[PDB]
Amino acid sequence: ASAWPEEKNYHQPAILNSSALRQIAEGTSISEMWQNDLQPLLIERYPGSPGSYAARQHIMQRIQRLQADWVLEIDTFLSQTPYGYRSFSNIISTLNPTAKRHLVLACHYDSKYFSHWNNRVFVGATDSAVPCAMMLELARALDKKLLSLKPDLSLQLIFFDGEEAFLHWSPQDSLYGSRHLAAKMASTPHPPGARGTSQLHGMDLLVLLDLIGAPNPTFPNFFPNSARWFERLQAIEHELHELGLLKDHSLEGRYFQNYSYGGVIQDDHIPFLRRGVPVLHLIPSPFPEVWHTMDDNEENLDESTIDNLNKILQVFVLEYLHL
Amino acid sequence: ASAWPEEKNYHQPAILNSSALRQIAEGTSISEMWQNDLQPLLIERYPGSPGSYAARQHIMQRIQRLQADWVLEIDTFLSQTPYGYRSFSNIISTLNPTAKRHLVLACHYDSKYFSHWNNRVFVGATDSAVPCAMMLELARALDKKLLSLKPDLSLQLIFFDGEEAFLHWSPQDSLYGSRHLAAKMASTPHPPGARGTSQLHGMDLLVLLDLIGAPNPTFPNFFPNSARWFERLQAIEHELHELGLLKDHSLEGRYFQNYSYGGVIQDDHIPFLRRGVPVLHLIPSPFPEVWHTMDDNEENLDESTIDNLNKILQVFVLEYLHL
Amino acid sequence: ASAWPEEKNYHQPAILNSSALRQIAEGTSISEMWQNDLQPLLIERYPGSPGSYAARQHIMQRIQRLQADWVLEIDTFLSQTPYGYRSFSNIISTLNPTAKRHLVLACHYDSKYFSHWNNRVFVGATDSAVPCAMMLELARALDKKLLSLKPDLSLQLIFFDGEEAFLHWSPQDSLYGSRHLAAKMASTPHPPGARGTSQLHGMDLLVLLDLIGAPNPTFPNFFPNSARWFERLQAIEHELHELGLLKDHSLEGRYFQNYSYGGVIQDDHIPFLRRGVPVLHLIPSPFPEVWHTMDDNEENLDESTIDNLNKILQVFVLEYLHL
Amino acid sequence: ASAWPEEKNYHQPAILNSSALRQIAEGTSISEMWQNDLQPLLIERYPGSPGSYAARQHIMQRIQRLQADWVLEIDTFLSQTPYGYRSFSNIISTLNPTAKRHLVLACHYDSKYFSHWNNRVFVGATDSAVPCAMMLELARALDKKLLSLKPDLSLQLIFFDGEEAFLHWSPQDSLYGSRHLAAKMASTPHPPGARGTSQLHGMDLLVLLDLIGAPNPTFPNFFPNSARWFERLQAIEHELHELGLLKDHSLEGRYFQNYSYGGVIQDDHIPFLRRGVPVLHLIPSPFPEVWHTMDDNEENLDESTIDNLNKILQVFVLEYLHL
Amino acid sequence: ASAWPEEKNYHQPAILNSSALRQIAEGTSISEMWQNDLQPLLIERYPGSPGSYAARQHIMQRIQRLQADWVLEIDTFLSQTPYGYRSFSNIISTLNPTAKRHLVLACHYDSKYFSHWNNRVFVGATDSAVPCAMMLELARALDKKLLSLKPDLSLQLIFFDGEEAFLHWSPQDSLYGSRHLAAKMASTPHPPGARGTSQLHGMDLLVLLDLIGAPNPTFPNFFPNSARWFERLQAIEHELHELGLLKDHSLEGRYFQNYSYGGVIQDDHIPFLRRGVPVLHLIPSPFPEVWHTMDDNEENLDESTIDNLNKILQVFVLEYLHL
Ligand SMILES: CC(=O)N1CC[C@@H](Oc2cccc3c2/C(=C/c2ccc4[nH]cnc4c2)C(=O)N3)C1
Ligand SMILES: CC(=O)N1CC[C@@H](Oc2cccc3c2/C(=C/c2ccc4[nH]cnc4c2)C(=O)N3)C1
Ligand SMILES: CC(=O)N1CC[C@@H](Oc2cccc3c2/C(=C/c2ccc4[nH]cnc4c2)C(=O)N3)C1
Ligand SMILES: CC(=O)N1CC[C@@H](Oc2cccc3c2/C(=C/c2ccc4[nH]cnc4c2)C(=O)N3)C1
Ligand SMILES: CC(=O)N1CC[C@@H](Oc2cccc3c2/C(=C/c2ccc4[nH]cnc4c2)C(=O)N3)C1
Ligand SMILES: CC(=O)N1CC[C@@H](Oc2cccc3c2/C(=C/c2ccc4[nH]cnc4c2)C(=O)N3)C1
Repeated sequence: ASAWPEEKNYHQPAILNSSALRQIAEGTSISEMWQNDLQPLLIERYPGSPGSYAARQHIMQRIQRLQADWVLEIDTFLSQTPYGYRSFSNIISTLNPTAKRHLVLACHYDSKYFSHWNNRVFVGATDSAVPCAMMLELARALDKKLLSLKPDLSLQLIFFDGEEAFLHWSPQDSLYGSRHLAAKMASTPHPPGARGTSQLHGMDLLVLLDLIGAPNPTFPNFFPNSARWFERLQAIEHELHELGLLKDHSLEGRYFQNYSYGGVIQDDHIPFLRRGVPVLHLIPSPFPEVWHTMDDNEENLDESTIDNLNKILQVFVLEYLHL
Repeated sequence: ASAWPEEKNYHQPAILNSSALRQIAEGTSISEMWQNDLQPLLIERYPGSPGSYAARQHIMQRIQRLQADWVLEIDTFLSQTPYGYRSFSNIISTLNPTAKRHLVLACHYDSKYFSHWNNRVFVGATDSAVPCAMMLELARALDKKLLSLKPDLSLQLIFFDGEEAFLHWSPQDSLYGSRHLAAKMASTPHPPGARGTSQLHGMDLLVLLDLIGAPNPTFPNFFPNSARWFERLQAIEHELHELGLLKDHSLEGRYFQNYSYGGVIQDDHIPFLRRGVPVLHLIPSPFPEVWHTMDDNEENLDESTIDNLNKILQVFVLEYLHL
Repeated sequence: ASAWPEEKNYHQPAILNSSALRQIAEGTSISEMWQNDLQPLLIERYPGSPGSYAARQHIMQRIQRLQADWVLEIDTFLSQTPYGYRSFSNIISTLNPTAKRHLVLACHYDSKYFSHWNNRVFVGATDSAVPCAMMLELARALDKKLLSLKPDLSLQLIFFDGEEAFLHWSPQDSLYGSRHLAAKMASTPHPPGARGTSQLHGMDLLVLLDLIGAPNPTFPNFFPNSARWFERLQAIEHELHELGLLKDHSLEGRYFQNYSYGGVIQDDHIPFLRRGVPVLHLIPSPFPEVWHTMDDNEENLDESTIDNLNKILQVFVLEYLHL
Repeated sequence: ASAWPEEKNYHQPAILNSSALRQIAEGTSISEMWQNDLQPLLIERYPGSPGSYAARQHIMQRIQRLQADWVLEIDTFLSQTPYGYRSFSNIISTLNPTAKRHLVLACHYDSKYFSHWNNRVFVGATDSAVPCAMMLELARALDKKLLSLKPDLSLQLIFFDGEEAFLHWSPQDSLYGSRHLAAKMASTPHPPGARGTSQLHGMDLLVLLDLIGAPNPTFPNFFPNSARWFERLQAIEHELHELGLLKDHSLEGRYFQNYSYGGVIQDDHIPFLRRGVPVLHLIPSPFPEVWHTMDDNEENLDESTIDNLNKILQVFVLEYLHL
Repeated sequence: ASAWPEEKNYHQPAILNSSALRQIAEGTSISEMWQNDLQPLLIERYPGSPGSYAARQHIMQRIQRLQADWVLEIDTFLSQTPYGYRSFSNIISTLNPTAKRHLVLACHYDSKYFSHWNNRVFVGATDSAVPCAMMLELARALDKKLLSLKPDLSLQLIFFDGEEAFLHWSPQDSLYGSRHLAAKMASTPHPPGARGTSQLHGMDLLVLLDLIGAPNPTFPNFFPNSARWFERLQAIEHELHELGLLKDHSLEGRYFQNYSYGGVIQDDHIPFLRRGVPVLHLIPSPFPEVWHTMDDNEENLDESTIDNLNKILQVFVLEYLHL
């Protein structure tokens, strides 16, 4: 158990400049996101459905066609549920799997099982297709900058499956994808041949996106081992603003407002947190008004707020990686 | 059973008049403390390190040298960890071991474990060297009125070991010391020969200090079985200020604000709280900015604040103990 | 990682010579042990009642009066049961506490509780009065041979409390005493100051006696890590017979029969097995006839078999201890 | 607490003389059982199937036509399974339910789910349709005597649903009906209005029949708390053969041989045994050659064996109840 | 669900003729085993020792040079131990991975970690160096016959790691390598693409070889869904004797004898058994004399007992696989 797993604790960012930041804002397109990356996912897609495979497919296509060398794996597994053994599949996409340290972005790509009602279907526009698209669009924008990876640090995306409960929310029935992936990663030497260090050691920070796409989001600072990273998002939000690069956005309505949170949301991060992974949980409090209703559709998304979180996060992420 | 162990539920304090308030203030020296109590604790001191031992025996010499008849104990023990079985030594110092009831104050004397970075070392000034000292200095400062214990009630201190995770925070890898001492008290009869009542029945209240020493702390009222004692820590801070006995202090920066908390903090009280001991958790929210970084050093400690908290705590203990 | 613990897997007895075997046979007096070692125990002695103390006392009075330097310990403690919390008191007797390693002979000194039926009172002469006696006597016998101890190893007795169950044999309501103590020793550095060796690594072997004193008994060989000590006991029952020291004893009616068993029996050894100590369980299969019936008394004990084990024992010991 | 829950270990059988033993043998018809109680049960009857329903009703019509005052009780419940929730229905037949104590005879009436193989259906003839019919036959053979039940003791028959696994014998896929009903009685005050005693304290003994029907069975002795009672079946087996009342039976090929066993057999007793119930577990070791094969049909039964066991059992039972 | 998971209750062997039974017995070489399959492996090889790697290296090399199209999987995982986190590596040799069902043979290729005592090093000869060799020979003896495999069924060999506890046998310390793969398998759908079936379904029977090399072993029949398959061992044994193709072989001391065991030995099957797999636990009972003692070496092995089992075994496998 060397010392590299503690570098995370001293990692510091490579702050960008007004000129770079300008380049970053102009290099992301919320409309190409909307059509190419997000509209394909707005379909029923609970675990094991045909939706799950169409969306699982859409995702890999969008990643497969970019220049950076993304090592997609599919992590199909079996688990009991209240309706019996079902088959889930997580999507992991790694740059430099051999890099010892990674920064991770993660969301969930299942949609909650619901029966149809008045012939509408639940599709989870904010829970969590926008997150999925955000991530996909971030690899698409930052592609040329992400070739530069050929500090030992790289980037992983993760699209978890079975996040949502099948029937009735509880530890036995939720977060099926993650730990799984947690427990699996916890028990896989890293780097290879390592002897005491798991892939979780190498997880520098896990940025979980969830419930994004409604208007007027407020993200809290949930955890102390990541507060400094949360503060970098505050600073980025503020700068992109002062340079004029955010859209319909005022500071009296920031997204990253410093406000500690009492309790804990259960979400895919809990399997990695209770293994001492640092988590930046970008889930808003309060949830959207359209949470878990058939109105979590596209009509009710805010394109401005997503373009904005996209700029911020893209920036966050290149400064993390010293790119 | 008996009726003695509900007495905690009715205990009123013996409130001090202005004139004693001024003596108590006069009577604690933050400069003494800093030099004689705290500075020696500012070393790398994790469980089973030499620092640990250094730190451990020092505590005891500061209690040994006082005139009150404190009864040290080293409850040394062994426990499994992510790096093997290791050894841990609590420290307990009681007045009147047979006194049925006891006001207990506690903190933690270990330091998290960190590799050395840029030749820098983690010493944990807030976490929890200062609270260790504050407790020493309380007993120095109060020695003479404590001697008055030759309501069957006396005073206990506890310096827990192993609070901190070795690798990654988790109910398996944390709170070693208290989880041990909690079970061991749940399992010890008291007073000797009683047949249905344990030491934990005679913890009237557990006052736990943690992460104290930084500028501008704010302490929530975490529990309701202990709220009314928080209200007393509030009426004490008030009156000591309204009398010009606090330094660099304004009421628009109170330490104890009547804000309740949502979630919960894992700390060395958990094992006593889910066993029905009342807790006054004096941990601030938010945490110090320097928490679990190398900057948690002496340079970054607010001496004015600590001195102010020394006075509040010393008053509290006396009005509880009817001294 | 020193290696003191593995010595127990290399330890070979100082097999005795027939001459010696005679003496030992002549040294134990089934009518003294009946006289005083045991008839005091034949009382109603469930944990907590008057009987329990008396018996506790009796046990001590009798070890105290032997010239070997026996260190006694009461380990009183509290635990939850189906009638509430109640108080229990183990009994540990050691020579050379420091004697890093140890051979341990355990039995249980309580009596199951029962109401008074017909006007009869349970007493558990086989469960486990006799095993107690048999250990006392073993002391009173080999006394002079023990004194030798001022490879380093010595002999500890143990007389667990509340093995029996207050209501329903259920893991929650049984073995109060061993369950406790195995946790306790499983967390106690041994020797003083060790950093990774608990008092259980110091148990070379545990010999537990239970349900002894009824006629024609058989003792299976349940545990591989301890056969070889079983074997030693076949031989020590063999030789001693073929030399006529054994009264009323035929080799078709052996005690230590070739006869592996399959399942486990739940007894005070479970706490110490789980954690990986070696055990020689001398409980018979099947149980005595009078089992948990008011007929478990003296009436029904066969003076001859007892003495005839009481002897195979006192040997086996001495052969363990190279004495 | 009260004293009556302890009656079960002092309770003695009223032995039957040579003439009463005839009157029991002469009192059951293996052919009336075969045709009227057992052939109706030789259908596919996994839980929820149409056979489960047909069986339930047969068992209740057979018991309804008897003169004695049976109380039937369909305790229908829901429980997770490897295919989702499925309903199960246990059948409980009870004499004098106020009666505080009860000897309890039980089997299972489901069949294991299989998929047709060779155009063959599993009907489980030993597993356990024959035990079911044994209990209806006794109910009949012994009616007039049971009708005497207008010590405080009576009898109950219990037919479990879903004993067997749906997919893989595993703690969570098995014993659906007895894990349930155990748990239920464990928490039903009995007698009514009581305050510390559960229906399970009323279980004097649980005689569980299972896997009966093949030829040449050997039943081992499983539980020291019931060996006295397994001895009483050995005796009955002996006497009935001494008197000529058993057919095709050699004291060589006895059924109740006193060869104790080692490990446990998972079956509808586990739920009741681990909650401290005394159990007589009539299940052969080894298991019929035809076990969980399609060949476990009526062709490979043995009429003489069942009739011989029918006569033992009825006798034991009657002796238990003093009739 | 499908039907093939059931195909295992219905499988029967392709029994061999006396003429064929002769070829096999000649087709094995007990010597070109010893010098080329077994000697390489008698080395300190506790998990992670440079022996482990050699062993793992050796095994692979040997299977690799065979004609059959075996697919080796090294499944290196990480797990917690009483010395911290160590890196295990299971060996998984398979024919026709797709082969939905598989008959599996398995042993454990680790050696228990012992210090060095009087300069002697524990190589475990019967535990389980020999087993692996048996398995390796077996695939060198039948290689030609296995090629036949390009009813849907083939062969898999599993050499576990980490069977042996590191300190003191216990749930948490033991079977590192099979606990882990059992679960890895219970959650991998099989065959690819499946929706509700786990690679453990595809496990027809697990034959576990453990503790094989002493003279005069007595293998009991532990489990009944395998008993039928145990009886195929008796009949092969018997038969190969009636033509004395064996050696030093009696019938007064055959290996597989009609003597059920009581309970269970903990070994690498538990993890599979408790998910309802079928096990042929070819572990003798009682264990060898040289068990967990430094004399489990090449000098207390019985060349002849092994060449025989090697023949019994090898046959059985052809009869299972209709070759
Ligand atoms: C304030 C808040 O929002 N939360 C939720 C997370 C939890 O704290 C942690 C989160 C991540 C890593 C952590 C800890 C944590 C908690 C903690 C609590 C008390 C402490 N006293 C001294 N160091 C101490 C450390 C620790 O040791 N490592 C409290
Ligand atoms: C507004 C707020 O602050 N909170 C705390 C957690 C959450 O808890 C719930 C409470 C009751 C029923 C629930 C859930 C809940 C939580 C949840 C958390 C994260 C999610 N991401 C996508 N769907 C997700 C669902 C869920 O699915 N069903 C609400
Ligand atoms: C509001 C809040 O912030 N919290 C956190 C602590 C928790 O409550 C307790 C803390 C300490 C001792 C306690 C209880 C507590 C809680 C409780 C909750 C609901 C109740 N309804 C009626 N009595 C009731 C009692 C209780 O009974 N004993 C509620
Ligand atoms: C399958 C098997 O081998 N066993 C052991 C006996 C039986 O255990 C019981 C079952 C039901 C009620 C029981 C007990 C039981 C066992 C027991 C074990 C050790 C004892 N030492 C002294 N009395 C003692 C009593 C007891 O006290 N009450 C299961
Ligand atoms: C050590 C020993 O004697 N054992 C091991 C467990 C036990 O039985 C099994 C072993 C492996 C798989 C099994 C079952 C098993 C047992 C069982 C017991 C009672 C039954 N009554 C009807 N079908 C019934 C099925 C079952 O369904 N699947 C025998
Ligand atoms: C089945 C049973 O009743 N028992 C009682 C003792 C226990 O065996 C042990 C006791 C102490 C330390 C031990 C082991 C033990 C047992 C065991 C079982 C299978 C084995 N195969 C190879 N070594 C193997 C070792 C082991 O590996 N380390 C087995």
